[PDB]
Amino acid sequence: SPLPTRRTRTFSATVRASQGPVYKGVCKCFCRSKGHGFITPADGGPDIFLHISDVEGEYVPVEGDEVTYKMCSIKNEKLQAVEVVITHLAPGTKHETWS
Amino acid sequence: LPTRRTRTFSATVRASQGPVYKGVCKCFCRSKGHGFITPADGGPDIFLHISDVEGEYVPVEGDEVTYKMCSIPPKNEKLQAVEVVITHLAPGTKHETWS
Amino acid sequence: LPTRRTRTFSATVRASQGPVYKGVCKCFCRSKGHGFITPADGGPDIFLHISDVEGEYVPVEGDEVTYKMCSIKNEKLQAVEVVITHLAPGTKHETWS
Amino acid sequence: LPTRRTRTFSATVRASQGPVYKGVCKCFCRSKGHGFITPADGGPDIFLHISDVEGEYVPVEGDEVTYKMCSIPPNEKLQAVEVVITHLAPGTKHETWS
Repeated sequence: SPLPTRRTRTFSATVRASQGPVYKGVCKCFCRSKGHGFITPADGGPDIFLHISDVEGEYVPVEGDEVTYKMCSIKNEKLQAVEVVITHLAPGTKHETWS
Repeated sequence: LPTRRTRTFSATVRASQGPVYKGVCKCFCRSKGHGFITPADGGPDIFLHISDVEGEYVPVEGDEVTYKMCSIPPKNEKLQAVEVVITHLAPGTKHETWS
Repeated sequence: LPTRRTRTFSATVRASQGPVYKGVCKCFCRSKGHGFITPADGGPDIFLHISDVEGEYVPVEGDEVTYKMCSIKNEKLQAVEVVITHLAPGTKHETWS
Repeated sequence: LPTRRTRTFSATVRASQGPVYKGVCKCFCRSKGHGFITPADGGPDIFLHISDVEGEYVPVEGDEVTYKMCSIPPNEKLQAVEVVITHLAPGTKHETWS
């Protein structure tokens, strides 16, 4: 897919997203050097695509990290997460900040 | 003075969990990377950093915005706008994109 | 000596709007109406005034706590919106009455 | 009836643990030590005891506020705790305790 960054979300796309509900989920995947990953919804579902630009906080996300996010459709059905916050850090792994 | 990938784990957390406010962009210099939002309901203006702004448009004086609030540790001496969305375009200035 | 009905408008908003820290009640003399909290994560102790304590229990050395912070007119730190999360095992705990 | 000194240990934790809401001071009578907050989302006015107010100002109708929520035990009825005046109501005069 043409990568839907946060500096790229259309005006309305962004406003609609921000007005939706807040979801809980877990970080399944994330490659810092690629700029993306996925998030396994809580309340079960297809994994939501995750772009590095939509991430919030000093920390780089890691598999098993708990997250809250809003959804934003991409121009088909695919789903993206926006306004993404790490709620719980996964114990055991090393957690790293950007920089 | 802090940015998105700089904002401590929990500041990010508690901000995201707070209420949403409406304001108006009062300042913003892209060269410099910050501006100010005067809250609707008047009062003190809130500091605003470019990395905390979502969507494709660059904020401009007069833009309506929803945002969340959050303070600047360890001392919480000043407030800051986070999760900041342009909701209504300042009707008279012509607008650009980060591109 | 800032207290809750004395904290200025901006300080209150600004504290209420910062992170939530964990710590431990280092001491508390009720008759004096204050004490200290020690930050979890190490750091300088935090002034703790009685008016900022929320709940039926008087605080005791060892009580686990959460709080918001607020620099005091340069800066000392005060703890605000202060919650006892676990009671101190050794000691006996009183109520405010 | 419950106050910030009367609030059970347990109640206090959950209250603080829960979400933060926005609202507006519906009323408040300092003489009586209580008023109401109209929730912004929408819904029933939240009871508000004086003890739970932080800051130097006595609350005024139209003051805009954040707060966490609490339930009054036998529950049902709700209450507001950790109550911050985020925005001063512009029209009237604003006072302070004392």
